[PDB]
Amino acid sequence: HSDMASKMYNTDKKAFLGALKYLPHAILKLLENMPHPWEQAKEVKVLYHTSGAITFVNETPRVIEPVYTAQWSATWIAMRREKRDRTHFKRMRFPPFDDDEPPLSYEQHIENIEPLDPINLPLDSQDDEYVKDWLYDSRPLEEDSKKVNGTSYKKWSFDLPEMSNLYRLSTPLRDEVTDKNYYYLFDKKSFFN
Amino acid sequence: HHIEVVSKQMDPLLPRFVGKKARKVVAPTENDEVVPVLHMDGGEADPNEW
Amino acid sequence: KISLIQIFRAHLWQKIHESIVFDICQILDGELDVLQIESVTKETVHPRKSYKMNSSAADITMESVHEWEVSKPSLLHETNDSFKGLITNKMWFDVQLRYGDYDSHDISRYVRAKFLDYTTDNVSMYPSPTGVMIGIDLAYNMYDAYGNWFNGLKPLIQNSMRTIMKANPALYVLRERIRKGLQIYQSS
Amino acid sequence: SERKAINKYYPPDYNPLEAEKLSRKMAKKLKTMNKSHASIRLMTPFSMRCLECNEYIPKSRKFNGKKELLKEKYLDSIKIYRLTISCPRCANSIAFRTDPGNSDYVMEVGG
Amino acid sequence: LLIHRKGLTYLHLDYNFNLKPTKTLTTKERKKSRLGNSFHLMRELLKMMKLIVDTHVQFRLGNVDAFQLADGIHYILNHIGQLTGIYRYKYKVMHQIRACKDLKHIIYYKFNKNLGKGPGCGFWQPAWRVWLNFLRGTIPLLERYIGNLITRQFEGRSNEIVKTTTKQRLDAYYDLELRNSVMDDILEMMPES
Amino acid sequence: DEINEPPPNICEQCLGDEANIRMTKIPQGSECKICTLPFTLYHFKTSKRSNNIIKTLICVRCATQRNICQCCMLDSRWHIPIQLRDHLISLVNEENVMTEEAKNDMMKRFLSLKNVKLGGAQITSDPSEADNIVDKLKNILLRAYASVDISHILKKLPLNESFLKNPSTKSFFLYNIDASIPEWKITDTVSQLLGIKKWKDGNSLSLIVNHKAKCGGLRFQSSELGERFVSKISETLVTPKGLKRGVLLIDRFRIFIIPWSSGFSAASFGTNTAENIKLSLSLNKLIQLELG
Amino acid sequence: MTSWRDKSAKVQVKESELPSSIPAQTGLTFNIWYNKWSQGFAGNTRFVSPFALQPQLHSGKTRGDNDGQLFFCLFFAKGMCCLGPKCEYLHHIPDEEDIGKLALRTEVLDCFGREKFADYREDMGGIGSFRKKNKTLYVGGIDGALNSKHLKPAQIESRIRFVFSRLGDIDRIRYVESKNCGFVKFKYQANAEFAKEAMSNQTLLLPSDKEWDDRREGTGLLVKWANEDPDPAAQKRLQEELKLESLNMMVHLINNNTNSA
Amino acid sequence: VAIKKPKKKYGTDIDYNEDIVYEQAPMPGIYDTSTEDRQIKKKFEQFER
RNA sequence: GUUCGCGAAGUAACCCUUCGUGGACAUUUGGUCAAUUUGAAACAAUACAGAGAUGAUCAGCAGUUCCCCUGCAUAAGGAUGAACCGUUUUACAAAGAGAUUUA
Ligand SMILES: O=P(O)(O)O[C@H]1[C@H](OP(=O)(O)O)[C@@H](OP(=O)(O)O)[C@H](OP(=O)(O)O)[C@@H](OP(=O)(O)O)[C@H]1OP(=O)(O)O
Ligand SMILES: [Mg+2]
Ligand SMILES: [Mg+2]
Ligand SMILES: [Zn+2]
Ligand SMILES: [Zn+2]
Ligand SMILES: [Zn+2]
Ligand SMILES: [Zn+2]
Repeated sequence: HSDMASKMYNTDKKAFLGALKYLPHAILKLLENMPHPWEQAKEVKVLYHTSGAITFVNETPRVIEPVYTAQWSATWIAMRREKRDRTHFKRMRFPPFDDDEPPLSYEQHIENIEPLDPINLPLDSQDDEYVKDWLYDSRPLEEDSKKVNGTSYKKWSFDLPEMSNLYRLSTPLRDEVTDKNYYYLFDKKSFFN
Repeated sequence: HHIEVVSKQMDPLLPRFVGKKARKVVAPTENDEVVPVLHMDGGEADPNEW
Repeated sequence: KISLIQIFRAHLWQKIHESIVFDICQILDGELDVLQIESVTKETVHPRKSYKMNSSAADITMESVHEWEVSKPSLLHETNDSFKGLITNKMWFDVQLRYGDYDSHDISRYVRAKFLDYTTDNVSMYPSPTGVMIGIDLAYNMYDAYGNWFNGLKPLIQNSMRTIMKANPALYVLRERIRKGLQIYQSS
Repeated sequence: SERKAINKYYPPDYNPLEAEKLSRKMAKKLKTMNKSHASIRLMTPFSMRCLECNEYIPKSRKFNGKKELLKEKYLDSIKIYRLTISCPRCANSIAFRTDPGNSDYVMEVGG
Repeated sequence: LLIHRKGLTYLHLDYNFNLKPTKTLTTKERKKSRLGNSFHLMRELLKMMKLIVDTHVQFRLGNVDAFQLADGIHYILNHIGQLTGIYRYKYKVMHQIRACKDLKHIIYYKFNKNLGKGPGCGFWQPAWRVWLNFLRGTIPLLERYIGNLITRQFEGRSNEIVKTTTKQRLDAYYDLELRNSVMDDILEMMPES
Repeated sequence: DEINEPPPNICEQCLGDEANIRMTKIPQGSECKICTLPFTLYHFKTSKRSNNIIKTLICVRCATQRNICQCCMLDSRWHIPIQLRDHLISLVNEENVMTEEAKNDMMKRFLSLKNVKLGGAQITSDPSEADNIVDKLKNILLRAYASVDISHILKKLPLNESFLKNPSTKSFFLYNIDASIPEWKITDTVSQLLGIKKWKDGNSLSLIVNHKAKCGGLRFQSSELGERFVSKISETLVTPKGLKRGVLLIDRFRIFIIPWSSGFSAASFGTNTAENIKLSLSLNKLIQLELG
Repeated sequence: MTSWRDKSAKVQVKESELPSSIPAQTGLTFNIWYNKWSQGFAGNTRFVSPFALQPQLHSGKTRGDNDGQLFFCLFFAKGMCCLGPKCEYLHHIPDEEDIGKLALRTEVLDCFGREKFADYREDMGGIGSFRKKNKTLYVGGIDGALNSKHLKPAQIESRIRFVFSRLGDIDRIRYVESKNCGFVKFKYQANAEFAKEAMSNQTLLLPSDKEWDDRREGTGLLVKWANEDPDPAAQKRLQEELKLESLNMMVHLINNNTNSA
Repeated sequence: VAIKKPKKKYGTDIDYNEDIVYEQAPMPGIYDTSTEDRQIKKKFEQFER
């Protein structure tokens, strides 16, 4: 469906045009499933029209909230160590392509190359032995039958050493306040008043 | 002839109701019977006051 | 916008940029023997290059007989240079034109930022390393050069640019179309 | 699309200076270039009387009419124009002259 | 395909989703080619979507480090007010733009503790959530808007447009009802003929 | 009424021979061929393994006003086209019945929304009013250019030679061809006579007939077929000078033949329409001279 | 049989040899919805068909013969079918056996399967009307077909008699020199619909002529549907054959009432 | 050479010469206008001749 | 092809291989749609016309339409969006005079 000049494409042109109302839903499902900084690549499950009109990403990105806080906290640490020791950080140019050149195809250009290393904190082995095997997976502990229900990925359950280890990584992003008297005239009931 | 009537599974992207346009139609009047306009007869005297 | 279209009409931005590139070459061959060039060559310039702020290339390329010893890349009004760093045979120029604002109009910062970005970029094609980059702010008629010099050009190029910024016929068209848009005359 | 548009899309292979040559050569062959009588919307400042259908152009009535640069040149150098106007009842063109020394107009054929 | 079905072949839609005219337009063309909010607000969403997808393409092609990719996405989501122009066509997005600006002040002055002023902060997770919640609320909007646009293409506009009264036409509609009431009361006082 | 709509009017021969037919209803399918206004498209297939979808082309209102089916648009009784139906009733009532149709789009739509019957649709859809007219059809079955210089052309037409066995020619000259009697009917009569049927595959015979000049010629490939064409024709007419001519015998007509003994080609008959009429006028005397 | 059923149908044009789907450029920008050229004027837009049907050569068995297809291949008639023996539609000149299959179907749609219309197109071109069983073609545009050879007034008719005789049984062929146009009437409508698409945009040259290398440069001939024949020598033939058609139908129709009783 | 028709401004523009425009036929009457229809048709066909 | 049987041959000794033969497992896709001229996009351009109420120049709202266009729109634009600006004869009678009939 690059060059739709034939008469056979007359029905499929109507399919492209009548899919334009569903296109904001395809943008939300694509941007919510965007790969996080510790991921090289991300296989998503898609639903597509058979005329190639629309391609919805048919997944919802669900995470373990203590694991997800620990993953961003490790990249928060890894990016403050990065900006500390880089001699010069080259921010890229926007937009990354010229508007005359078409979006180059995935298979002739992207798929053949080794991706890169992502942002991963090194995870010292004696302090982080319970998480370092599985912390930076796409879906962490997805096929472990005792930590999660299964590959439908709901209702996790951890042990104490794994849970205190994620607690320890998460210290740049945790709450760090334990008494509720800190929120005295600063809770939402005082905000409503 | 006993004929089963079924519905076609529409494509959700193609416009359903392909024959539906915004067109304008004039309609004929179906006048089979005349309605008798049943007034009364005629207090009809009138000067030039009106 | 319409004042800027009337000021920069008839492709003046491109005609300004060819005028500095031509005026540098007329000063390079005037003192060509002390520099010991075999030839100074202005390159074939893409017409979109003069107003392409994304990337650039070299304009004027210097080929040398003996192998030049260049310094560390320093600013135009730098005092001293240590020429013991790199020993190259070929240098380049780039003439950059920008239009400043109230915020970002330090031409010394702009030329250093572009030189340290374009030489580290893989897409921006320079024929050799160890070149200089001349930047001119067309809004504030300021000039600055940032790059490594081999010898003698830093007093030569700063004496040349003081003549160029006053005597360039394309810059005179720029300064006159500003004064007609501004309706300012100079008494006495 | 918009009254004010910052960017007009050019073809990906284009340049301004090579076009100026090319465009100038095209500018000799068109029918719009060779005929230059300027078409201008105007009002007549000096009531008319038609000479064929004796219609009267009230006081100052709108016309889309035709301005022509006259071969004459008032004094050593002052421009002078000739304006033409069609009649509402009949097909007839009436002509002007703009005298710069005597500020009022003087007219000719048809009115 | 929507541009070209409307006969607007003198408008060029770039690959970075910039819409520019290819020639100096006549007035009947400028009236005809005046696209509405639902076209442009759909076009600016695709500009925002492509601009994020292109940075992952730049990362995968080898041109961009993983720290620059995380900084690149953090730059996009905080500067959509100057990289797209989405605010021109739905100015309620000013809330989402000043939310991502206010999140940037919180993130930077916790990221840049004991660091210098520089680019490489890539904690794009809070500003990512703002736009995903903006996309949550304009799915029902643009499905209604573009759905009316496409059915107006396939079917034409309705002929039964009945204009409501407004401040613009209140004095006009007052007289049409006042003249009918006077014409009624006199036509009933008349004896005949 | 969009929720109360009539069932579709389709023929029995459109539906075919099978008992149960799976038909697909689309509530606003195509627009009508006649009134250009939308309707419920029914479409179906005769058998399950068929390869032709039979669509309903017209709406039910246009099918009722004409009393025709929606698929093949023949009349529901008598299964004939509309143009032949309104011509058969015109032979009974001795006045022209005719359904007239709009060429304007606002009047194609207007003419459909009225509840009348059109043409012969009052006669048909009443079985009493249809059957007596069939009985009235049965009584009908109880009845059951003088200025032209043509002399250059008539030298080339044979007109003076005889239809014997002895000349062995490919071409022949057929004259006395009426303005009726199509070109296919003369090739079929010759090919029936020789048994060289499906002649257009092998190209055994090639025939040119003018229909203005009332004359023609037929050329054979393989001259041995020429003696088969001579010998399979029995009846001949001898002109009272001599010079016997064979008769081809199209039903009720008589077509005379003489061996050309060369290939006549096109344009032998005439090179202008005004010129060809005088050759038929030239011949009409020779036919009367041949017979009487 | 010997010409048609014996062999199988042959690929006329290779699929790489098929023409480009975009038309010849008559505008400034191509339009993607309507596959046409937009800006600029409209220039001309009729060209000589590069392809032509050799009826005794290209005919043969196809996939549609074994499947019981009723409809003829449209691009067989244009000389353009790339599928050959793998094509779902028929690749032969219509015969009495073929039109007998189409007898229930020809009333609403042509021999190629395309649906007919209420009234004719304005220039009498296109598919046809179901309201008139038209069997007569208007062969026009002969000057661009001949590439402006003078030939004559009889030769031109000889070309028309040679070409259209291969496309089916013919009722009559009339050529009018003053109007420079021909009228070909067929025995069946299905041949007339077949020969209309076969001879649209073609050329009546033959190779035996010098211009055969420049056959593509011309305009091409128009085969369109013919109007009624205005002379009363033919008008009386129309009501005579309409009379015989009515008597042949009344015999068929009283047997329906005989069975109904 | 025939007279050219006026060009259609819009899509459903009506050729009033082409057809009886919005044919509101008279209501069916009892008095049997059958000989009268023949005589007008003959008189109208006579007028066109 | 798989699986359960039954039979025959060979290796066997009841198992393996071969081919005969009953079962079971699995069961009717798609098309409203064919690939350039002849079944229907439009715009630009050339030429001509030239722009509501008035004396002249301007703001506009509506209305009736078997015109619509842009717009998401029941908001608003489209020249006050356009078209209007022409054509124009009988429910027809009473009274009171001079020529022409008539028979
Ligand atoms: O110039 P300032 O007013 O002091 O602020 C700047 C400015 O951000 P703000 O103006 O919103 O504060 C820079 O970004 P822009 O505003 O130009 O988009 C930002 O740099 P980045 O956006 O690239 O991160 C920089 O912060 P930093 O130097 O840490 O990058 C920050 O200065 P402060 O950090 O002092 O607020
Ligand atoms: Mg308005
Ligand atoms: Mg208005
Ligand atoms: Zn006048
Ligand atoms: Zn209908
Ligand atoms: Zn039927
Ligand atoms: Zn085929």
